[PDB]
Amino acid sequence: DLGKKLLEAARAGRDDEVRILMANGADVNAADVVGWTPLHLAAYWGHLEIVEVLLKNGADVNAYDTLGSTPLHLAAHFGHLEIVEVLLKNGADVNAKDDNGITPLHLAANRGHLEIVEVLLKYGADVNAQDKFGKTAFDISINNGNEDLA
Amino acid sequence: LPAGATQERTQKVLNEVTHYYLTKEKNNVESVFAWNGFGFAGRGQNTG
Amino acid sequence: NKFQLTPVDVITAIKAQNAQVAAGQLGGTPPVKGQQLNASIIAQTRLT
Amino acid sequence: STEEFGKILLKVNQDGSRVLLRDVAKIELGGENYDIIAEFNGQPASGL
Repeated sequence: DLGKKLLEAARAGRDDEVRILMANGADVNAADVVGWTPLHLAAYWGHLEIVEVLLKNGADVNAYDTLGSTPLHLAAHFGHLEIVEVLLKNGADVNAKDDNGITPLHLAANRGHLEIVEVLLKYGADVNAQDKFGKTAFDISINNGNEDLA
Repeated sequence: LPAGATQERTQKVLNEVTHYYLTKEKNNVESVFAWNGFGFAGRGQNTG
Repeated sequence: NKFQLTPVDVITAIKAQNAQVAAGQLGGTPPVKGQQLNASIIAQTRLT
Repeated sequence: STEEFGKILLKVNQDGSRVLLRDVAKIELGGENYDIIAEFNGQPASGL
């Protein structure tokens, strides 16, 4: 029925049709074949307002895909600062590890987001957490040559 | 230029040939398009 | 056999010692400021 | 980009230090070739 019409409504960024589908009792926590929830879609693509309409409607803020990644992982990887904040303000695990042991700090530190790193650090991001290769967020920065993050 | 002449040596000449046209022929010449590297006897650093 | 060689080592030797090599130029482009010498570097040539 | 080319892992040293490509080279977008200097009224130029 509507758990499907919601994932695509959340991938498209269609606010009212999300709001209409939440009114139609569509599952906030529906997931596709790779485990991505409407919050996963809205965090990946950068839709703040649907992150706000889903979370206000009881969307699992710490949902993880079939590889262990969370909406904060996507939002911190891809620069959606406001969504990194809105996810974190609603109880997003700031130190969550995927099946590779990668944290939203690892992701944001890779691409050079300096703001999202600080927002994660404030919300208790483990500076010394490690991936499956022993690397931390610092090791990433000296690798990238980003003197600011270092 | 003679053989073995470098790219920087030919440039000063072209800059002089350039500079000539936009001053002593100011009324007539509109522009100079200078190429340092190929001439009509061949290609090399000593030609343009 | 008496020198412990095969046709493979012959072919590899001809392919290595009968070769023609692109070796660049002294004074090659882009050159350093104030370069005075530009000359073709001839490294290896086909045997004759 | 120049940065991704910069962090190419050439060699992990004995102590564990990484030899990155930016540790043995300058990296910049440039021309395929530098044999031709093209100037339009003494200024750098390209054209068709």
